[PDB]
Amino acid sequence: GDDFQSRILDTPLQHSDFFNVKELFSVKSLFEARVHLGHKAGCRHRFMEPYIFGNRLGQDIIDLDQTALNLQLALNFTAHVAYRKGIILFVSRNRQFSHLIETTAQACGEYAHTRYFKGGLLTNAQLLFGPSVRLPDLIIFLHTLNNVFEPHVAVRDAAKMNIPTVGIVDTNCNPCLITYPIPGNDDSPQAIQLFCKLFRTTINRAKEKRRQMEALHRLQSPK
Amino acid sequence: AGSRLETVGSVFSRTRDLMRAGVLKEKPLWYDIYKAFPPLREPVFRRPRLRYGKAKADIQDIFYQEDQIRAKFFATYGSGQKAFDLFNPNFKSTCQRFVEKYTELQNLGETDEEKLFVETGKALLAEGIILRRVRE
Amino acid sequence: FAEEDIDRAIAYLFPSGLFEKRARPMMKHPEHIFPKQRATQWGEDGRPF
Amino acid sequence: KNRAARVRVAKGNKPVSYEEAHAPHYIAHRKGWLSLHTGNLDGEDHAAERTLEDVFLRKFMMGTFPGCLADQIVLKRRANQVDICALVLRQLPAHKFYFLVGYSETLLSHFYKCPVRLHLQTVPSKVVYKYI
RNA sequence: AUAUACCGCCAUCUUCAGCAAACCCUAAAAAGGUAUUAAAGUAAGCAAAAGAAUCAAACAUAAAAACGUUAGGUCAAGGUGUAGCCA
Ligand SMILES: [K+]
Ligand SMILES: [Mg+2]
Ligand SMILES: [Mg+2]
Ligand SMILES: [Mg+2]
Ligand SMILES: [Mg+2]
Ligand SMILES: [Mg+2]
Ligand SMILES: [Mg+2]
Repeated sequence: GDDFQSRILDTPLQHSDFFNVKELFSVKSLFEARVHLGHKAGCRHRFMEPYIFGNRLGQDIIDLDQTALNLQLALNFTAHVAYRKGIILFVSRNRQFSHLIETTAQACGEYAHTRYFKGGLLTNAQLLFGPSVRLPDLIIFLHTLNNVFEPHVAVRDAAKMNIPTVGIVDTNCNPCLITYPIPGNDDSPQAIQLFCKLFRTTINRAKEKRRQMEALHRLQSPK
Repeated sequence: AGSRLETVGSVFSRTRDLMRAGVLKEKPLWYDIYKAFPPLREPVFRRPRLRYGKAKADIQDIFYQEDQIRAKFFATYGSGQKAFDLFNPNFKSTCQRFVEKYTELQNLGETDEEKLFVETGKALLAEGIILRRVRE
Repeated sequence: FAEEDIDRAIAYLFPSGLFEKRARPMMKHPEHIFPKQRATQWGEDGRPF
Repeated sequence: KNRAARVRVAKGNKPVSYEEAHAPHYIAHRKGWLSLHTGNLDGEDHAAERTLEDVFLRKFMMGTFPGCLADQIVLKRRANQVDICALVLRQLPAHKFYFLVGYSETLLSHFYKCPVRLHLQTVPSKVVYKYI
């Protein structure tokens, strides 16, 4: 009874890669999708210089070795959150990828907000949605900037509500408030398409893993 | 009751502190996960500052040794009349073949850059590549 | 018995001569009087639908 | 500005009833008449006497049920019968209401020389149409 | 006696378009809070609008018109605070 619930929720945290997210991606796979391409040196943010491999003739290059480490942590965290039945909200304001990100969220079983973000959505949610509205347990920022080249309002507002954020941060982005930054290209369709696939497979695996874990432990109770 | 102070500490440190005080009675579901698999860096606020005086960034300009050869090829012959295909991961351009042959001759032991530049042109001419020495 | 018969019966049993018809007695199906979709947009767990 | 029978706006904390909310120009449109007799119909007499009886009957009911009236009373005259329909709060014990009905009926039947009946609908508390 | 204590019932701007409250946000706020290919504002009230009346329909006409402004008018419609008269 109590042991079974403890087994479902406490066993996954005893393994470094319980969901085996390492196999989903590789440095070569990230390099095919152009995840190492950054903005020009003029557009560089000071807090991104740790993640930049160098400047290839004006174009900053993003170290895909750090990206693999950071992406591993971000995908693992996104899986445990999905495993525990937490709410995940995908957030972006890039209009080229608005439909793709809404289709990804629907496939995963999660939520997407690709439209204009209303002031107070998270800090004043009760007024907007209702008295007992449950806020997201994790926000994945495929894009952390709005269309005026400023931080998306939900980056600061998610920190105010103590919501962890998994965000894709490029050379011009500010990762300081992103809990799990993933340094990489956010503009190329092939880069965004790869990230959307990784987040969707990871979330579906964790949800499937929970179902199987529940059946095994549940079956043991009669058996 | 919470700590909507996103400039002091981090989401995890503020959640740890609120529970110690006695205000937050139930752990968030993401808390235990963060404790077991934290991020590499703590997500704490920092005000971006500008550099002044003689402070400079530390970004290495990416220049391989082939670039010395490639620069000469573009100055002497320009870009190959064949168009670059940047979708083929194993594409070999006319310039990259020039640099592959130039390297082979240099392995043999030729020490003169002038010798390696004119000999490579002759070898590619035998291959049939159309190299136009366009000064224009 | 239908919606039309209901409205006719209510008009006989509760004759009102108020000019505005929104202010007259009504026994309509709840779908009409109430707004169509004020229902909860999430379940017991709190996950939106 | 018109000040007649208009419960003016406060700051959203004043509980007005349906009758109080509507100004005089909504009579016969959204709200009806509290008294119904035949004395103001065309070619009918004794409007003055029916109106005077109404004024008294309202002051009598307020004093006889002090603080126990949730809304204005409704007076209905049919033939020589008078019927008083009052919404009354459930403050007083039940047996006390039976006393005031027996008293107020007999007293007003010997004062106006008509059969008078009192109809009381008890509410748990005043019904609020809107907060203005 | 006091409309310069008021209620009640009104005039005036006026068929002018505003008045008031609950939240949220700011490297602090003396204040401010908009961008639609959207950048912090949101969600409810009162007025306007709509609706109803002039017994088809429209238009028109009435009605409606908040908060304030003029210590505006009215102690003599009635009621009433304070002061005054009681052979
Ligand atoms: K006055
Ligand atoms: Mg970018
Ligand atoms: Mg005055
Ligand atoms: Mg005067
Ligand atoms: Mg009309
Ligand atoms: Mg109107
Ligand atoms: Mg004066």
